[PDB]
Amino acid sequence: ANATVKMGSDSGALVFEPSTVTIKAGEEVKWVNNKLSPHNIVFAADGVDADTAAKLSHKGLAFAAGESFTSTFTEPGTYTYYCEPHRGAGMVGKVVVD
Ligand SMILES: [Cu+2]
Repeated sequence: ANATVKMGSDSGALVFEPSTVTIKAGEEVKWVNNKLSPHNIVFAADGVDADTAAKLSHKGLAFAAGESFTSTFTEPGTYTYYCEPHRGAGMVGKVVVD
Protein backbone atom coordinates (compact mmCIF):
# COMPACT_ATOMS: atom_id res chain seq x y z
CA ALA A 1 0.00 0.00 0.00
CA ASN A 2 0.94 3.66 -0.09
CA ALA A 3 3.31 4.65 2.70
CA THR A 4 4.05 8.06 4.15
CA VAL A 5 7.09 9.21 6.10
CA LYS A 6 7.85 12.63 7.54
CA MET A 7 11.40 13.95 7.58
CA GLY A 8 10.96 15.09 11.17
CA SER A 9 8.17 15.34 13.72
CA ASP A 10 5.08 17.46 14.24
CA SER A 11 6.51 19.08 17.35
CA GLY A 12 10.15 20.09 17.19
CA ALA A 13 12.40 17.06 16.96
CA LEU A 14 14.44 15.75 14.05
CA VAL A 15 13.31 12.14 13.75
CA PHE A 16 12.20 9.67 11.12
CA GLU A 17 8.70 8.31 11.60
CA PRO A 18 7.62 5.87 10.90
CA SER A 19 11.18 4.71 11.44
CA THR A 20 10.00 1.59 9.66
CA VAL A 21 7.37 1.19 6.97
CA THR A 22 6.12 -1.91 5.19
CA ILE A 23 4.36 -1.79 1.84
CA LYS A 24 3.78 -4.01 -1.17
CA ALA A 25 6.32 -4.62 -3.90
CA GLY A 26 5.49 -2.10 -6.61
CA GLU A 27 3.86 0.68 -4.61
CA GLU A 28 5.33 4.12 -4.02
CA VAL A 29 6.05 6.25 -0.98
CA LYS A 30 5.63 9.96 -0.38
CA TRP A 31 7.59 12.08 2.07
CA VAL A 32 6.77 15.34 3.82
CA ASN A 33 8.78 18.39 4.80
CA ASN A 34 9.26 19.12 8.48
CA LYS A 35 11.33 21.29 10.79
CA LEU A 36 15.04 21.09 11.47
CA SER A 37 15.67 21.77 7.80
CA PRO A 38 17.19 21.28 5.56
CA HIS A 39 16.28 17.60 5.53
CA ASN A 40 17.97 15.52 2.85
CA ILE A 41 17.10 11.94 2.01
CA VAL A 42 19.82 9.64 0.72
CA PHE A 43 19.13 5.93 0.46
CA ALA A 44 22.46 4.24 1.04
CA ALA A 45 22.42 0.82 -0.58
CA ASP A 46 22.00 -1.16 2.61
CA GLY A 47 20.95 -4.61 1.48
CA VAL A 48 19.48 -3.46 -1.81
CA ASP A 49 21.07 -2.61 -5.14
CA ALA A 50 22.77 0.70 -5.87
CA ASP A 51 21.11 1.89 -9.06
CA THR A 52 17.91 0.79 -7.39
CA ALA A 53 18.42 2.71 -4.17
CA ALA A 54 19.73 5.40 -6.49
CA LYS A 55 16.40 6.37 -8.01
CA LEU A 56 15.01 5.81 -4.54
CA SER A 57 17.68 8.06 -3.07
CA HIS A 58 17.25 11.82 -3.06
CA LYS A 59 20.43 13.87 -3.28
CA GLY A 60 18.43 17.03 -2.72
CA LEU A 61 17.25 19.04 0.27
CA ALA A 62 14.21 20.58 1.93
CA PHE A 63 13.59 24.22 2.72
CA ALA A 64 10.03 25.03 1.72
CA ALA A 65 7.32 23.53 3.89
CA GLY A 66 5.11 21.80 1.36
CA GLU A 67 7.51 20.05 -0.98
CA SER A 68 7.53 16.26 -0.93
CA PHE A 69 9.41 13.43 -2.61
CA THR A 70 8.55 10.05 -4.08
CA SER A 71 10.19 6.64 -4.10
CA THR A 72 9.43 3.43 -5.96
CA PHE A 73 9.35 0.30 -3.83
CA THR A 74 9.25 -2.08 -6.77
CA GLU A 75 12.34 -4.16 -6.09
CA PRO A 76 11.81 -6.16 -2.89
CA GLY A 77 14.60 -5.27 -0.49
CA THR A 78 15.58 -3.00 2.37
CA TYR A 79 16.34 0.66 1.78
CA THR A 80 17.90 2.82 4.47
CA TYR A 81 17.60 6.57 4.08
CA TYR A 82 19.22 8.99 6.49
CA CYS A 83 19.91 12.70 6.80
CA GLU A 84 22.77 13.78 4.58
CA PRO A 85 23.69 16.70 6.85
CA HIS A 86 22.86 14.52 9.82
CA ARG A 87 24.18 11.19 8.59
CA GLY A 88 25.91 10.94 11.95
CA ALA A 89 23.72 12.50 14.61
CA GLY A 90 20.72 10.27 15.17
CA MET A 91 18.33 10.52 12.24
CA VAL A 92 17.80 7.52 9.98
CA GLY A 93 15.00 5.39 8.59
CA LYS A 94 14.42 1.83 7.46
CA VAL A 95 12.31 0.54 4.59
CA VAL A 96 10.91 -2.90 3.87
CA VAL A 97 9.30 -3.93 0.61
CA ASP A 98 7.30 -7.11 0.15
CU1 LIG B 1 17.77 15.95 9.47
